[PDB]
Amino acid sequence: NGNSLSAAELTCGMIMCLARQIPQATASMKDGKWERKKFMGTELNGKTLGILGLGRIGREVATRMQSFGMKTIGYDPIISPEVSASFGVQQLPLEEIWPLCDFITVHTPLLPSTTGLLNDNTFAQCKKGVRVVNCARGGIVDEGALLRALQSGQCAGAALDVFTEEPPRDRALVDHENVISCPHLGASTKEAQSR
Amino acid sequence: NGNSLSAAELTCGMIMCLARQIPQATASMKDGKWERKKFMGTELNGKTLGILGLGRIGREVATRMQSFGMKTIGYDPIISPEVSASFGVQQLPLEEIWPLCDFITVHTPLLPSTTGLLNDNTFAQCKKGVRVVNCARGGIVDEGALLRALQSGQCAGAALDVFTEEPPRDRALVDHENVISCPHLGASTKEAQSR
Ligand SMILES: COc1ccc(NC(C)=O)cc1Cl
Ligand SMILES: COc1ccc(NC(C)=O)cc1Cl
Repeated sequence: NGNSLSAAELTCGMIMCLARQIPQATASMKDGKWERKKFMGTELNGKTLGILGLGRIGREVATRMQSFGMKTIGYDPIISPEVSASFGVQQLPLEEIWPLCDFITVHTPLLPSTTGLLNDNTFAQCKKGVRVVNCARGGIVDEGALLRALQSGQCAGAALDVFTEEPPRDRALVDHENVISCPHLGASTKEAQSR
Repeated sequence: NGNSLSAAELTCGMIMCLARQIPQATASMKDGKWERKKFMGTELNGKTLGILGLGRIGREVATRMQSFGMKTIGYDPIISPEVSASFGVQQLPLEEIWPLCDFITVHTPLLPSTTGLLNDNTFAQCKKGVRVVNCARGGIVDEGALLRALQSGQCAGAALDVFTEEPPRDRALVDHENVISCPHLGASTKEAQSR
């Protein structure tokens, strides 16, 4: 709420970092390397962002990313399609979302209906090379399915602020070259903290 | 031109990385650490961004960062205040800009008049803790001055896509904990490349 904009801003940051591989490029530089061809990027303008959860944080993510020329589509079981239209998000059924997205970001609570929302089945419905963000709750994205998608190239990269266990005991995801991550920094701004 | 958006998008990524230290957090995580207090961030909303150079790239930066609630001010000796007003940037004299800015980004050519535009003299006029981006041309920001400002804390962080020498022979800046960097990735998208 107070921290809605902090979360939204981190999520936008992560989307940009996935598009241009800034964290990996920084590490490359700090290891004394100059690897231009290796970190060839993607432009956000004209790409489709899928937003799962169209509450406050999801809406703020949407309007920011609209300024980059992203097409914003999304899903929410409560919010009406005419309401979401009013902040620029085209609502569709979940099955329609997967195959259109170049980027997917999650903004839901952790519920039975949202645990493993992204899983082996839904990654198989995505465009090859999809990039995924989770700055919401650990477990919305099934961690084993994500790892398998990254290993096959079905998923070209992921950004994670949250994990099923924190700090994460399993290291496979964190350690993957196409994964960027933070130690649950979503609310961690001076402004969010000091009301 | 074709690559204007690619550059503007990298710039905005770098601003978000400075605000939340995403590259440093990723490196922390990959080294098996979980360092939440270390990577306490700043919210962009309400902060002032100074844009030096209000051509196509600077303007695209401005409208993206306006969506985050940044106040956008800037300087350009050639663009008229009425043109810049049309994309939401308050033009001011250079001497007025420095003290106001939480973030400064440069979007000029490399000319005698822009070489060391940010130097010991102009860092001294900045707000303590200013964060600086250069995704334009190596040398606009004086590299020794930038290093001195980082070491004193006058500058809280810097994002560099470009360097006076490429790759940079001097390593002090790259190696600093508060410097994020890329090997000149501004135009390196599939879209900029493949017209
Ligand atoms: C299955 O997807 C969902 C389930 C629940 C919510 N939101 C709340 C507050 O319950 C959002 C989504 Cl997208
Ligand atoms: C004194 O600073 C400048 C000098 C020149 C330019 N731009 C061009 C196109 O010449 C911009 C600045 Cl900010």
